[PDB]
Amino acid sequence: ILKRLFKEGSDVKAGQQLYQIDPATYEADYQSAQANLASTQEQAQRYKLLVA
Amino acid sequence: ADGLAARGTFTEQLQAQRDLVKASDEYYQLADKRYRTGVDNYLTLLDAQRSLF
Repeated sequence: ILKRLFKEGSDVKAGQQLYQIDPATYEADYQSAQANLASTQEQAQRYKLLVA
Repeated sequence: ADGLAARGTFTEQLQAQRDLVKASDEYYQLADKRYRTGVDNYLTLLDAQRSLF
C-alpha cells in the first residue's frame, strides 16, 4: 500500500478511492495488452477499408 | 485461305487477350489499393506492375 486517501470517520461515497496498492506488474501487463490492441486495431481498420 | 483463317481466329484471340489485359489491370489496381491502405509493401506492388507489363 502506497497511500491512504480517505479521512477516518468520514462519510465515504460509492466510487471513492480509498487506498493505493502499488501498481507495477499491473501497469506492466496493461502496457503488454495495450500493445496488442495498438497492433490489432490497425489490422481491423485496414481490412475494414479493404473489404469495400 | 490462310488470310481468311487469320481473320476468323484473331478476333477471338485478341478479345481473349484484351480480357487478359483487363484482368491483369484490375489485379494491379487491387494491389495498389492494398499498398495505399498499407497492408502489403512496395515489392508486391512492383511484382503486380511487372505482371501487367
